Amino acid sequence: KRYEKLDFLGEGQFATVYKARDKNTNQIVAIKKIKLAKDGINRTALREIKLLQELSHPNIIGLLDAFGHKSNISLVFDFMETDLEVIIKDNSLVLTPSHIKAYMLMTLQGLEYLHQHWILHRDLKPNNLLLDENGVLKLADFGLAKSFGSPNRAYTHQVVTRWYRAPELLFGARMYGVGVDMWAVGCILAELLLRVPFLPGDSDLDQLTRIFETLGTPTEEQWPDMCSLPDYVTFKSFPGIPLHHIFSAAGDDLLDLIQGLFLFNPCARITATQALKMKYFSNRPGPTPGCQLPRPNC
Amino acid sequence: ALYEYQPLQIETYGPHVPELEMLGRLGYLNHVRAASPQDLAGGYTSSLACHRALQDAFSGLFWQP
Amino acid sequence: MYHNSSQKRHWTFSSEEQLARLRADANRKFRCKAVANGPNDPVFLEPHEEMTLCKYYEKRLLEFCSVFKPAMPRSVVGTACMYFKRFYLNNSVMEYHPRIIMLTCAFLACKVDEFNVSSPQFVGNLRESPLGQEKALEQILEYELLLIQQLNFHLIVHNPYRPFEGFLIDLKTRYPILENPEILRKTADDFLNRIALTDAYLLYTPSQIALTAILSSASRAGITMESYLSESLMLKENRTCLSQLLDIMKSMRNLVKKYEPPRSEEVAVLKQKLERCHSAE
Ligand SMILES: *[C@@H](CC(=O)Nc1ccc(C(=O)N[C@@]2(C)CCC[C@@H](Nc3ncc(Cl)c(-c4c[nH]c5ccccc45)n3)C2)nc1)CN(C)C
Repeated sequence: KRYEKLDFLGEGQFATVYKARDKNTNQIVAIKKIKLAKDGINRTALREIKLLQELSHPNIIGLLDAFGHKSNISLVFDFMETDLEVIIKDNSLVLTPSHIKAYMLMTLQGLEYLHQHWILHRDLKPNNLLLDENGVLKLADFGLAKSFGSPNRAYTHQVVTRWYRAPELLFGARMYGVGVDMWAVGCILAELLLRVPFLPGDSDLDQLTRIFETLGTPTEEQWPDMCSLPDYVTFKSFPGIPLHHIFSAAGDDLLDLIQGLFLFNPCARITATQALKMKYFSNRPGPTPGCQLPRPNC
Repeated sequence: ALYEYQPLQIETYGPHVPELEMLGRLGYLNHVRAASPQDLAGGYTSSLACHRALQDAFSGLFWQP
Repeated sequence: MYHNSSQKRHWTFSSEEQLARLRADANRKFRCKAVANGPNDPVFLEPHEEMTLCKYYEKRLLEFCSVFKPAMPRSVVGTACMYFKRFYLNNSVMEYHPRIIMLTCAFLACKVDEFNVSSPQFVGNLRESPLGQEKALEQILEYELLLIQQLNFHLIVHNPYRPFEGFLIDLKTRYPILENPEILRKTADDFLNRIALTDAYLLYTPSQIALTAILSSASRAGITMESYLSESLMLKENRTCLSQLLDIMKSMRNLVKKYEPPRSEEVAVLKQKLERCHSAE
């Protein structure tokens, strides 16, 4: 078709992504070609197509095109210059409070829109937060996204890359709401603060260990029905490190934000709208205007 | 320089949809099945089903092409 | 959600006369192909004959979906039926045979509505030999990208069924005049099926359809629900809106009246005609 592959950008599990230029127009694009053999077109290329044609928001990635042959399909996006994980793991970059405000703002606005249109992203992590060269953060990788609010509809766990996975999804909850994106937002905040993965477990039970070590093991008071989740195994009453001991550079505004994001009760966990109306975002200093956000020159 | 909150203003083209937390007082939730504990524990309430159903009913109701 | 959807935006049309102009050009476009590929011969279907064929094969699409095992969401079926309708707005039944495309439509819809069934259990619902069942799979897989291309990759379909449950929540809550609005279900559900056989799904919004179904049921039940539309939907206040809604719900009742099913005799002869296009071309 009308594109010339310029550069290989990476592999997902389900696809391999390349920089192209579309000969018609000065969009440089990330074509995500899917990899394969009698099930038809990949259910993950469809999942991204079906969900992204409907949504439109500056903090969600814009699907430009799709194209293919037989069972093999390309999805085409605007090429984003960078991602949030690259920024986090760039030792020369300094993330001021305004910078952490400006990324967390854009994530929550993208995610407010997404939840409004009844979709959970379910794979939030810093590499799935792309940042363009005008400094707008867009959610990307819609390949595991699902609509919610349907009672008669079982969902799966094993959504989210373990480190950003919410404890109800580690307890293998079948039904879940927007809390699964809000936890991941907490885990991404914590990682912008610390510059390392907040909770890097390497089994699903080593993840519940590192959650409960750090944030305390939930009581029933903090999570009334935890107990009825299928995989609910009881833990040692880990103390929890107080959040100002973990993020000692934080102010009580930001510690209220962080705290709301890490509530064990997925019902009491602050929504993206609740989060945007917290004093943290309206307080001084103001979020860095996207133009001034730090650009990694390699 | 401060950010200021302002809600998403999205034209739904039909009646007013009652607020999610209003649904239990406005009495709507008597007319959906209760979420069971496992669903509640995962963050899934009957209000979410009810809210989406009501929004589906009122979306586009007074639109014409 | 419906109000900013691709369905609203590209796939809901201003009248039946717009639809006929699409289908007329879909048949015409083909004839230039088959005239270049081959002559204004009698082999070709007329647009009304294709409409009979699409009406016939849409009832076969519902058969396949009603007898399907595991089971099937109405969501999936409605999406399939919608893809079937939408396919045949800009494509001719003499280029893409509706028997194939109805199974490409059920197949794509099973995936898009995230309804889990694999290629063997899928074609295991075709009443054919394992030779025929696995021949069907080759044609389903060859056409699946073509289906998606002709849908413009608008794969989300807003069906009347969720709207319909919304109005039922509302009527039980805040129109206590109708002491049990549940009784309106079967009749409204029956009316929905009939509305589905017409072009209504390309013309009215999901909510307008669900509301027409419920009110058609109430009127058939000897119940007046003027105070529901005026008071509860707050068109006692906005007047021009109450008329426009009634003009929409009455234009829909006309469709379910001025619809005639496929005649078996016509269907027999039309299948004959169709297969002489498909042995060729
Ligand atoms: C000096 C040298 C240097 O370091 N240059 C670099 C390094 C990295 C990149 C780059 O292209 N980075 C990525 C790969 C980071 C992730 C996002 C990529 N852009 C993109 N845009 C749209 C989509 Cl849909 C995607 C995408 C979605 N999923 C994936 C998975 C894997 C890969 C891509 C994916 N990606 C950009 N550029 C330059 C630098 N000089 C001094 C500037």
